[PDB]
Amino acid sequence: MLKYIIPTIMLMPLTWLSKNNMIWVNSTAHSLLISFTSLLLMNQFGDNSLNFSLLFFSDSLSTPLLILTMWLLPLMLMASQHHLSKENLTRKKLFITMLISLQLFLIMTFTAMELILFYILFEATLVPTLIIITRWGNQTERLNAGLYFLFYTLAGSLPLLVALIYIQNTVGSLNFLMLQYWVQPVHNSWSNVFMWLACMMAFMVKMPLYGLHLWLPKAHVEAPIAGSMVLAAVLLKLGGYGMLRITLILNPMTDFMAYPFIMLSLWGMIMTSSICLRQTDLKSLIAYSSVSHMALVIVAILIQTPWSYMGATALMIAHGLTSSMLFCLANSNYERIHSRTMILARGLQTLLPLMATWWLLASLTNLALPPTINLIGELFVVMSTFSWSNITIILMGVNMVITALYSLYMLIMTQRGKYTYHINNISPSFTRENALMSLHILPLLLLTLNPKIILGPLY
Amino acid sequence: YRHSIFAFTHVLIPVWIIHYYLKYHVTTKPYTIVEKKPRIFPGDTILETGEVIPPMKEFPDQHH
Amino acid sequence: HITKDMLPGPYPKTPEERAAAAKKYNMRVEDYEPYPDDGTGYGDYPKLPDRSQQERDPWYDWDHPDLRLNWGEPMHWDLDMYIRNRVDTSPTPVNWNLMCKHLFGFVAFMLFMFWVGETYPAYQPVGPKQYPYNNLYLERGGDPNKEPEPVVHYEI
Amino acid sequence: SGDHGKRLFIIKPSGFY
Amino acid sequence: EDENLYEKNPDSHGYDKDPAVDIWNMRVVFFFGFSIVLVLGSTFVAYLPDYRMQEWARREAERLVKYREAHGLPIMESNCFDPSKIQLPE
Amino acid sequence: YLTHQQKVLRLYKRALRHLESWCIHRDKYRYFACLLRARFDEHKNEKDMVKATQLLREAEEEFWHGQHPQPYIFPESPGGTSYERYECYKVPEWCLDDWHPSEKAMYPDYFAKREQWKKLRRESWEREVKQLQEETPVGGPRTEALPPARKQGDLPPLWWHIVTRPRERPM
Amino acid sequence: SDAPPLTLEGIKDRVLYVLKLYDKIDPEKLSVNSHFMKDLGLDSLDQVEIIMAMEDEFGFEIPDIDAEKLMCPQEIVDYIADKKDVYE
Amino acid sequence: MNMFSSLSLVTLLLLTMPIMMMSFNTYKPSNYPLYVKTAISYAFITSMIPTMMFIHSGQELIISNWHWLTIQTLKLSLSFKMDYFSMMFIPVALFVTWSIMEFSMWYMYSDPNINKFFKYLLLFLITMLILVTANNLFQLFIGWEGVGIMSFLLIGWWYGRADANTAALQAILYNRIGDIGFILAMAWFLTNLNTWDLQQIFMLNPSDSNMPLIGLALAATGKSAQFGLHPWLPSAMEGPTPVSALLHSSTMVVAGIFLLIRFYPLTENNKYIQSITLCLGAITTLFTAMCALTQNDIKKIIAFSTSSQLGLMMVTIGINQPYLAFLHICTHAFFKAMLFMCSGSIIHSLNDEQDIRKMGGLFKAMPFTTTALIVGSLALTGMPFLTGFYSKDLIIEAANTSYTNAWALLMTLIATSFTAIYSTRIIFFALLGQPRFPTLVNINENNPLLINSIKRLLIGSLFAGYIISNNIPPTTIPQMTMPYYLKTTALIVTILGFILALEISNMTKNLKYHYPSNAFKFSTLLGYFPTIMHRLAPYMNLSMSQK
Amino acid sequence: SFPKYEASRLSSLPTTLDPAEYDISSETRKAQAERLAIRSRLKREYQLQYYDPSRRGVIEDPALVRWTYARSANIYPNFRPNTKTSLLGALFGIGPLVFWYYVFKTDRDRKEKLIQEGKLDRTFNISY
Amino acid sequence: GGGAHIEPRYRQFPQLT
Amino acid sequence: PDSWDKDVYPEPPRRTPAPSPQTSLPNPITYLTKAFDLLVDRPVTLVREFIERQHAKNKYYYYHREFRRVPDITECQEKDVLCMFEAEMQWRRDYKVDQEIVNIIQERLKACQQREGESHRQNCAKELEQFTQVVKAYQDRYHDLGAHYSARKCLAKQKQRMLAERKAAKEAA
Ligand SMILES: C[C@H](CCC(=O)O)[C@H]1CC[C@H]2[C@@H]3[C@H](O)C[C@@H]4C[C@H](O)CC[C@]4(C)[C@H]3C[C@H](O)[C@]12C
Repeated sequence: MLKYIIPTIMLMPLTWLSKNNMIWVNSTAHSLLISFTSLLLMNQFGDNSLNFSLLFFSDSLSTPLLILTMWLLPLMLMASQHHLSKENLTRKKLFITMLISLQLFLIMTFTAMELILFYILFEATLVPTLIIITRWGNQTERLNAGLYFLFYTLAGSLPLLVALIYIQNTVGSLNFLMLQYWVQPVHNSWSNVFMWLACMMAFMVKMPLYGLHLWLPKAHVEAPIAGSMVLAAVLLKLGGYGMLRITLILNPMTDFMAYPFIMLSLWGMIMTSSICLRQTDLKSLIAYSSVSHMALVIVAILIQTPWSYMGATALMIAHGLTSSMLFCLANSNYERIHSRTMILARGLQTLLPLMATWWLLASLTNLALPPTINLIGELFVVMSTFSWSNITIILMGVNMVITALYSLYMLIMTQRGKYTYHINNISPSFTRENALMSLHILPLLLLTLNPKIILGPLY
Repeated sequence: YRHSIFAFTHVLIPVWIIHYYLKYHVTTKPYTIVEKKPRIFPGDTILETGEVIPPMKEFPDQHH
Repeated sequence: HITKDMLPGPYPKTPEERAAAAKKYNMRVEDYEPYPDDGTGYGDYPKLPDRSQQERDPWYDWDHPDLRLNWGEPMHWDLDMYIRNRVDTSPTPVNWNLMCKHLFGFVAFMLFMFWVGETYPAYQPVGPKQYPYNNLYLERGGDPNKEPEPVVHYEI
Repeated sequence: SGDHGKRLFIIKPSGFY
Repeated sequence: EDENLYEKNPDSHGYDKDPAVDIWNMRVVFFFGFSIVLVLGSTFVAYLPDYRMQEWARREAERLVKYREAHGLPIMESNCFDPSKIQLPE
Repeated sequence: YLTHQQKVLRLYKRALRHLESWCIHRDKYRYFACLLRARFDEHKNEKDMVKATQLLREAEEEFWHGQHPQPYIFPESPGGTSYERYECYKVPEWCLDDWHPSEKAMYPDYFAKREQWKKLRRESWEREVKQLQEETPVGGPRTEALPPARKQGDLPPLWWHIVTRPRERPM
Repeated sequence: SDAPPLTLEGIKDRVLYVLKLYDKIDPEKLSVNSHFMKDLGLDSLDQVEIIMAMEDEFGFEIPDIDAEKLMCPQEIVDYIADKKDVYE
Repeated sequence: MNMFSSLSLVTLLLLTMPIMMMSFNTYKPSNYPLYVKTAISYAFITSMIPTMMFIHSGQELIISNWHWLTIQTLKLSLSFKMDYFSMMFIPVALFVTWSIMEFSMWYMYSDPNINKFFKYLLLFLITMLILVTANNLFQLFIGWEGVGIMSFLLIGWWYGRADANTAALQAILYNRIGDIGFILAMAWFLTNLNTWDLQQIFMLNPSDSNMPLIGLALAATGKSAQFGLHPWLPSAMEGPTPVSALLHSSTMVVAGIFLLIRFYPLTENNKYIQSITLCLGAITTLFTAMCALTQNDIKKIIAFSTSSQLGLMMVTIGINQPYLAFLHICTHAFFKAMLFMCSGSIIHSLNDEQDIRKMGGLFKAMPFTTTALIVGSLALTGMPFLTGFYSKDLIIEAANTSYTNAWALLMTLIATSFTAIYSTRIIFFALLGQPRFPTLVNINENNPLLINSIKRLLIGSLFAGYIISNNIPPTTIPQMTMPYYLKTTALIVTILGFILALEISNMTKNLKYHYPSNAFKFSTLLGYFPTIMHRLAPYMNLSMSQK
Repeated sequence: SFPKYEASRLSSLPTTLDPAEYDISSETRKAQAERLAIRSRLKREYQLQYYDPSRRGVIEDPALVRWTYARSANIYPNFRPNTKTSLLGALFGIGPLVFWYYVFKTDRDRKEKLIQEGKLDRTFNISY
Repeated sequence: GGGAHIEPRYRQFPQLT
Repeated sequence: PDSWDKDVYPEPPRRTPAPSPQTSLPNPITYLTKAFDLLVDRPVTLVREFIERQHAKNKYYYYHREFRRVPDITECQEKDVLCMFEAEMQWRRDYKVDQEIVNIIQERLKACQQREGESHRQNCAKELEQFTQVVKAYQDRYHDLGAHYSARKCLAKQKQRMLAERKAAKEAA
């Protein structure tokens, strides 16, 4: 796994030693190049995962998230340069460096062979994000939302540290491969009930979970387009990774502890979908929309059915590709009207023909149009709930409906409408803007041709 | 002449492609194509075994 | 680059504070009044009519005839939901309760009448379409090992 | 079409890009 | 300030405000992204060598049934492990 | 506002249309139309403001249960068959600027005159500001009516878009 | 729908010919610019009927506010010519 | 065999070749509009070669031509089900599409995006054909959505018109709701059963299939616009007439019933589905006509006029008539779609006028239009030996001569006469009486292209429906024996509708003032189901969302 | 006869039946004129920017911002121990959740025993 | 459009063929 | 699909009737069928042979890997990665093979249903009944495990199932 870590590092001198005007190109050229080598990680095996050394390893589940992250760095740069053109030379190198490190932590995160090492990198991954969101934020309203991240450490990380340590002392090791064979039946006790909360509450907040989501709508409202993409495309997906792996040792306790979590989503999905119809912001509408899809994953992981895991893998993938594109698509308008309000500009299909083609294209797969992977996973999970419980179909049906209702509305409100008379800076779509969307939509469909690469490890 | 192009360009070629792919890349597989066994009628002979369909019984001879 | 004072704020509990809010959104002091002071916390925003956009005249040459909204006008707290696309509260053609109860009649009427017909359906006074071979027990795949009860529907 | 000429100019979005 | 890119360069791609530099940043995106990964990467994933031994299982499964069909053996044993080696307790 | 005197007309013309759709047939329409106008001429000579004020309540309370179940509406007017059906094709004029050079090369002549059209959109703008400051009451302008240009060569202020507003049929 | 062209000269009689069947007017006294109230000795209530005929004649509604002021045939032509953007 | 299967799959791929030419290349602009039509023309021929072989051999072929996916003990493929329905329903759809194909090449000459217009018309056709030929629920599901989405754009072609945006989402809202049962059905066949391939589903013959079928019942509730999820179907008439002609008259609306037919072996034994479906059509089949007796919109009336025909189709399935109901699908499509096109002729000469009360004097001023208007109506009303009568007389056989609910047969005939009632109210204003259109005359239909379009679609109803009956092989025991009045009750009540409406129509000539009536408005205002359920329900979901 | 329509949230009254507007006195004349002039001044104030060639951008509406600003109400209003809405409002958001707690749980508890006794059908069930 | 082969009338029977 | 054995894929013979035309009009299908041999089949076969011939000159093969049996989980020790790993992979691979046997058998049912058609019910007693046998064994071995299947769990379920029937069997006597 070193063959991808060092060249990722090597971008840092390239980001710095490079000439003045080739800073963007050089990283873009190689960053795209590295992802090509990333595809090599698809050498999975039917019975065994891929174990390089004691420090990194990637199974079938890990790789698809790895490809998305590496595939996503160049796309983040493309959108970035428009708003950074005015910034001075030194800072751009600073911002670009954080992404390179952000990718470095991520790629090492999902490939980590030892849980604590994963725990360490998990905490590290946040640090670049906070700078990016804060240092180059889009607002100055001082929301004072620190308590949420303080709450994260209090109810999340910090408890997780103790439980991880406790397991090692008791079981004798935290190497996931060892855990496969030394996993012990976790009987019922008040201590274990406390241990269980330590292994999961940390990942629930990041997904996020309904009720615990207050940071996400306000995190995107301020994070720049460069910061937003990784957050919803990668950072949200960290929790599922650990939750899928960590849940290896929480049985049978999870058989009843999941219900308060399951109910939060099952009902959480509808609540978020409805509010989006009321939202007054392109990004915020996507925010809760993000909570919607992530809610489905939580249910899949907890029930731990062979189909749940398969469907969960694509939902993170498709949503990551979906929302990431939506932010870029939404941020395309921001490049003209410099606003997040959804009603300030309307009828843009009258002036941005090819832009609307993406809008219609992206929205189609947002609501899980068949046979796209957006629906393969989402439709995979819906069936699994039926064996767990037949009643669940009511909420999934309602959620899909409303998710189909607001998804087309946002498209309807903006593109299908009458142009704003006073607006007078709707310039034609630039090559960069259209190119960025195209890189998103295209592979999203291609994977539909071959589903065997994001089916998860159960396949 | 404008109707001559469609005959070979858009029709004949695909059926060669489809049939060629059908002939070797489909038919060469099991149960990729399953066709209902042909119907059987009285007064019919089978090519394979020279089979015979016993003629039905004489009808009650209605007005016909 | 907008002043703090010209933004939604607390509930004004005295007319003197209410003077700004009405003025703030270009609503004369008479037309202005906010939600009751409670935990609802909707701020010093006004209480505009619960009406849709289609009700407003389109013949006027608005800045935004699409929305039938003029620049500088206030917006209903849920004016987004009252837009032409969304819920419309234009005058209705027929009486409200009767309109709702006009639906109630026909739909409620039919459901039960089916159950009335279910007890006494309609048919023809003829016997079964008789079949040979133990009532098609074997044609329906019936197990050959265990023969069915003999069936012979005699002539007549 | 129906009448010779009678051609009226079209205002369009700039399609080049 | 949101300055335009079609004034100084009437054909700016949308990568920068230098007409000379903009062209290259366009070419790199459209080569390594499309011409390489979305083309070759898309091609490469197509011919992956029996991913997760999916194809291998079918061939092995077919062979096993032949022996069981002809010899009359049960199509699939009803117990995963040999009952003999499940050394029972008590 | 608008006075009740004009409010009489707003039911005179509208009531006919629902009657018109009810009439359907041409001979019926004129005859029934004469019936309605005859009723109007029952009180058309009534000059009592109290009664004329009071001779409109019932009419509005009378028409409600006579209004058409499916009243007819003209095509191009709001709610009609061609209600903004072609707004999706109408294109703003101000977007002319972003036209690509090569694209503009097809119509060299038309764009040449526009520069003069915009020319008087710029030079005339300054005096257009003052042109309202003699017809500008204190306390905000009383109405939205506008004056013409009281000279030669200029144009009434606040005119650019309406004069340059697209045509009814883009195609 | 092929082409439904519109010409001001052709429209000229369409507005005026509507008046040519009125039973409250002498056709010859009527002029292109004649004011209805004074030159034609008519009334607003009478003027309402003329405005209505244009909607059956041409097929497009007329606002109440602007219908009244159209006391001159040229103005009525202007309303029809200007609303449909007919100039020749 | 090889020839039969090989030549069959060409149509689906052949139709898609023009689409592949829209995303690529710029070789020949200005000729695509004809390009697509000829492909259907060519496609029809390749859609008739299977017709000959199928009838002679009855070779129902299921072709699995790929191994797409595989889960534990599942397998998905891009397969097709070459069988009776595809071989017999495809030719009609192309025939209608072929007529509509050249119809749209003239009507939409006013659209610069005409080329875009065809970029989607050919798309929908592809999805619909894939749907019917689908051998599995998933692949079948794909078409269930393609028709849903392709309708969205085609419904809302003129995106400016608020009616399009509201109506388009109204249908999408309903269309999605129907899928809830669809996704439910897959789950049940995946939990209790283990696959989505019809081979295993039918052979296993489920013993308790109430739940899976209940989802199927819902599937047709909104997609086919049955009552309870009906209102959207008329709403489609806020957009292009040619768009309404194919999607919402002949091709998409048939989806709801089709699934029940495609699952005929399962639907037979469970009568719980039959009753509600039988009753569902019963409430709808009259509620459509009962509403339609006094509606006053040419395009919407046709929609309601189509609604009742669709509403009755459920009753036809509700009476357990698998292959007899199938005929009503093809038979209705021909003229009704032609009526849309005929309504196009009226709207053309009228220069964008649609009120039924603004039409008349068209018997000789519109000679060709008048020509085909009666045949569809007479065929629609059940004229003997015509396309619509065969189903109308045949379908009423079992329902009135087999075990059925008492109330089910009640609305069965009450609306049956109403079927002809609005037709007379239509042909009256449409053709009878002196002209009532605006002063200027824009009437002209000496357009050879449309005459070709009318020619092709005028013939089929007269003769094709007759021809279709002969070739199809036996699959049922026809109930040729029954009381003469029951066999002729349709032959008795049929003339009543014309006369009864004629009694209603002509008495309105007399110069007598009118009088309001509640029922005159309850049916006219659509029973208040849309006027109410499309205000509060949006308000409930949205006004309550913020809390 | 002609029973006057009952005014409802979803059905605004017809314009020519409200008794307020039939008589237009100073108590109405004064208000009507003030709004027009106030509306006119906004139009005049907006009319400059709309018809000024110099502008190249999107008008920063002050009405829109406040409307958007008021939507994002986070902590500024409302009091924690306000029994009128806190207890009942909190129910709309925590009430129905527990309802589902028993719904699915009861079936699974119900379902499990049947499997323990074979009272439920799974013979051809694999996907789980 | 062969040169207006149909000349529309005003308040008249159509100029058919 | 080079050469698939038919024993695994049963196929009752196809008996296509020899046509016995009695009408007084020519058969229409014949005109097209002959064109199929000359205008479709052979050109479909003529290019193929040109393609085939080179593959005869250039040759190369591939095998079908064979995994030797290894000690099962009952031969492994608690907390012993080496032995446990060798059994886990064996258990995984063998179980993964058992996954297909349901699909292969499912494929037989797809044959007895469509080729036979209207004789489905009486002509699939062997296939339909043999379908159940696969369901019984497969379902018992590797169902109710959960997502994290492992040889210890499946052995536990087999230990669960063997003990369950043990008491009942002795209960009879
Ligand atoms: C190979 C040929 C190019 C011929 C050329 O040099 O113009 C390609 C390019 C343009 C195509 C044609 C155009 O698309 C339209 C032609 C006329 C009719 O629409 C039928 C298809 C039609 C016959 C097409 C056949 C073929 O696909 C064509 C003819």
